[PDB]
Amino acid sequence: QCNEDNVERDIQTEEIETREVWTQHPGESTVVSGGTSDAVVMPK
Amino acid sequence: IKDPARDPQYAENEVDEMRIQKDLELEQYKRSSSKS
Repeated sequence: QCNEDNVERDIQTEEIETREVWTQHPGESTVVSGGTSDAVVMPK
Repeated sequence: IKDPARDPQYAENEVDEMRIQKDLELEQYKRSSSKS
């Protein structure tokens, strides 16, 4: 048999991880956020 | 005897700040909601 072997292969690329993000130039202190300890006040 | 009154003592800014600190720290420790 001339075709002594016929090696099959499967190939799969990986996926790309993406996220949705907000931004806005005019606004509040927290510009954008992804779609109660309050220890933040204590230092002042 | 613990004398929490602290009567034979005086200060104006030290005691005012201490009162402020007491309240702010006590509330902060409650908010931590520790399960301990």
